[PDB]
Amino acid sequence: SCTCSGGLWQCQDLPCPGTCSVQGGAHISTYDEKLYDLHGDCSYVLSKKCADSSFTVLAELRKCGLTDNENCLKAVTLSLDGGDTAIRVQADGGVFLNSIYTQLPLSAANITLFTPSSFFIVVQTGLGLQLLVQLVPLMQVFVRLDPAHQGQMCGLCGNFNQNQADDFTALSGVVEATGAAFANTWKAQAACANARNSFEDPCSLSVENENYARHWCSRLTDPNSAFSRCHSIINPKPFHSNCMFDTCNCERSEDCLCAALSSYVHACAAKGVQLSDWRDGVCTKYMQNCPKSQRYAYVVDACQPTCRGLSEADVTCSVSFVPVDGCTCPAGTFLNDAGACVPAQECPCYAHGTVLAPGEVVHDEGAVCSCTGGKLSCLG
Amino acid sequence: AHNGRVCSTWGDFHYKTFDGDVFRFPGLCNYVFSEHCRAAYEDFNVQLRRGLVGSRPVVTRVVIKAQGLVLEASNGSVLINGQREELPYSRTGLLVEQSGDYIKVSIRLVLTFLWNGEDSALLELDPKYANQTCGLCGDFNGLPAFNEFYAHNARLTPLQFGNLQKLDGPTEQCPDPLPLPAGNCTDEEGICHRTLLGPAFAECHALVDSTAYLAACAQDLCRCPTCPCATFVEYSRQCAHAGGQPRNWRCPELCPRTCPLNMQHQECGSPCTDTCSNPQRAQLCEDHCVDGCFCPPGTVLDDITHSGCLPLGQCPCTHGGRTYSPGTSFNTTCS
Amino acid sequence: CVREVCRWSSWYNGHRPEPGLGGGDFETFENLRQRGYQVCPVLADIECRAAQLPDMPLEELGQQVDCDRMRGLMCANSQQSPPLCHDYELRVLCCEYVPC
Ligand SMILES: *[C@@H]1O[C@H](CO)[C@@H](O)[C@H](O)[C@H]1NC(C)=O
Ligand SMILES: *[C@@H]1O[C@H](CO)[C@@H](O)[C@H](O)[C@H]1NC(C)=O
Ligand SMILES: *[C@@H]1O[C@H](CO)[C@@H](O)[C@H](O)[C@H]1NC(C)=O
Ligand SMILES: *[C@@H]1O[C@H](CO)[C@@H](O)[C@H](O)[C@H]1NC(C)=O
Ligand SMILES: [Ca+2]
Ligand SMILES: [Ca+2]
Ligand SMILES: [Ca+2]
Repeated sequence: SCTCSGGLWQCQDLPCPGTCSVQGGAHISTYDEKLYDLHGDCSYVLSKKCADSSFTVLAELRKCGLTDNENCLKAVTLSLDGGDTAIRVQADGGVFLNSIYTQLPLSAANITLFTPSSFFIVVQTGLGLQLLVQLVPLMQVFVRLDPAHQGQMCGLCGNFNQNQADDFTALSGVVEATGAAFANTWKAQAACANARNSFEDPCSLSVENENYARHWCSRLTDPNSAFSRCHSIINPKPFHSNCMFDTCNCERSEDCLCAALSSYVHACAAKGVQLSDWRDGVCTKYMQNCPKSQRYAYVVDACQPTCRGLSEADVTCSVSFVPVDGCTCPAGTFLNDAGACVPAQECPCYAHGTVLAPGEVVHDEGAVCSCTGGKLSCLG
Repeated sequence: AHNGRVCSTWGDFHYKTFDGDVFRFPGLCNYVFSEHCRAAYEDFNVQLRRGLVGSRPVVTRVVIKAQGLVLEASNGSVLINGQREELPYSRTGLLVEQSGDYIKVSIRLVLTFLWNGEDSALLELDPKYANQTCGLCGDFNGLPAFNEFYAHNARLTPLQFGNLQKLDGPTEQCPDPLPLPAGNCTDEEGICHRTLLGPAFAECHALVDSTAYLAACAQDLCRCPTCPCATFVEYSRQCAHAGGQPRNWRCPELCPRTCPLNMQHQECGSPCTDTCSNPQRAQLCEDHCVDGCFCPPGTVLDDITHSGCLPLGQCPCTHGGRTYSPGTSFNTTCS
Repeated sequence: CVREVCRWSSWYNGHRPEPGLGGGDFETFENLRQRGYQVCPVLADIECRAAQLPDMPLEELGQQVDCDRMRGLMCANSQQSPPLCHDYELRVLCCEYVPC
């Protein structure tokens, strides 16, 4: 916050949770905002409070094509309590709690897992870090840190100390030179192959890939585009480079293209701008592919409205996360335990875990109760 | 001559690499036919898309990218940097023509691309791109049998090799063609053995081995019996390119050719047709045999008014956009 | 009168995916026609699955397979890690119109 005084701007800082991210399966934006490319095939320690083993976010990046520089993120393995717990979010959406399938939501040991929409999974922990993982159109990861851990972390996302020249500090006490040379010090398994520096732009290969990627990714830097509202805040040049590189290199050009556009939108919305309606004539197959009875939404900024939640509250909705977009039930509707989207009148109040049907007067413990609009009331 | 700097695509998905390997890969989409891919900066990127005319395997589009110039040949038309052009189109270093029976794109010090427009397509590359290329045309290192089909130390097969060098469109997911079942037919009447081993290619046996060509001839014989001569023509091209002098194997039945009235179809005629615009062009030429239409020796071609081949003494002259018949004179104020 | 009569087909496993980078399974309607498998010109919906794992669905696999009613099924080795595919197959739905 900056006040206009003394002929200048008097600027103080509100505390800011740091934000790491891995987008396109290759690009990494650290806590110091040192964007760098990583074409590797191993499990890399994405972030770790390298004083202790309190938490350890791991990311498994896997080569996805003929070219050595064709990568996709494939998993996010939050190790915890020194490896005692491991929450592994795969790329299909499957969530493994201690290598066991666990549907969503789940709330235990202060850890809360839930899907704000069909595109994202939120792994909120009390240790300080929050993971927000994207599955649609492909796999991307975002990490938020309570600024208390400033200047303490290690790993790929850098030590979070407001210095871009120290981000490549390795465990040997020197700043590494380039991205891949730095990453190959943080591999999980000694048997992995070292990442290699990539100069050859895949954009130069196919002229049709060229024109496609150009004509679409140029929507970023267009001053009349929906994205212009964030131009005066976030410089879109790295995002445009990401979109170019992805779409040219991606076998599913639309998937990586829309992943890049979603990444730009989500970063800007993290900075506090609500970019909306940017999918004009583009990425609409992600409008349509929604699960039945759900619908798209551009500003999903809370939990998912559920019949159980409106009946008996929910731990889920007590987590603050950047407003992501995706598929959710529309307002005025709720999804029952069956998952289908019905209005409040069609979903039941739940007492002691008992399905108590809507608009139904019942007797319990010398009391008379009613289930009006999914809301439970008791008298006497 | 053009010993090992040639590759070609002919007939039923037959690919001949730089170092002499022949195989069959029945793809049906775009593939990186050749590309400068072992250098700091690419020089050429030639790709083909192979499709069907009813049943005949054909090339439906070629895209040659080179040094900032994009050339897309398809639908009997040529696109230069996105604009249609009328053949021939010539610029510093590049010249594209409807020469002979084909469309030829020559980029000086880079490449020579012949494309009959239906099936065949042949690349000549400079020697300087040795070992720095990769594609269906091979590695251009000179060793045929050891380095093409060994990816990550694993020896692989024509289907695998032709599928590795794949490239989809921006919004296209082309499948991979499945292996074709066993063969039949073979060379029963011996036509492939009668012709290929015949006198026409005697010294060609000393240069280019016909075993793969024999097999391809038999395989085409399994295909339509109006399309067996592609392998023969390709063998003639290869024999010419290695340096040898092929002989006229054609007969009024063996895929006969037709040429204009004064003009004859020859195998291995001089590529530089003497034309009384430059009636002694063929004097100190350096270019191997070329198949096509020609003129009988002694009478040069007439390119001034396109009257066929005329004797050296009866063909017109030209002055300032004016064409002068023989016997005509024009007097300037000084001469 | 005329009423639509429709039914599923059987399972079609016309290929065994090949190890390597270019390998995989390419089960296409054109290949089905060429190999002699009956291909209905018109259809409503089709179902793909892994032939060797007949229980766990496609999305539980997590591998990159594209399987559509207009084309068929395709799994490419290079797109997965490890760079391999499973042995898939698929079935189609054929509907005709029979007089009542
Ligand atoms: C949260 O963490 C503390 C410390 O590990 C633990 O004792 C507690 O059981 C966890 N859950 C809750 C609901 O506090
Ligand atoms: C080629 O272009 C012409 C028009 O220039 C068009 O009529 C024709 O259908 C195209 N295709 C073929 C195979 O000739
Ligand atoms: C050709 O390329 C191979 C591939 O690495 C290399 O080992 C060899 O030294 C090269 N030789 C020549 C003559 O270019
Ligand atoms: C110049 O040429 C014309 C055309 O043949 C001719 O008629 C004329 O007589 C010539 N002039 C002379 C011969 O001085
Ligand atoms: Ca730092
Ligand atoms: Ca070789
Ligand atoms: Ca199969």
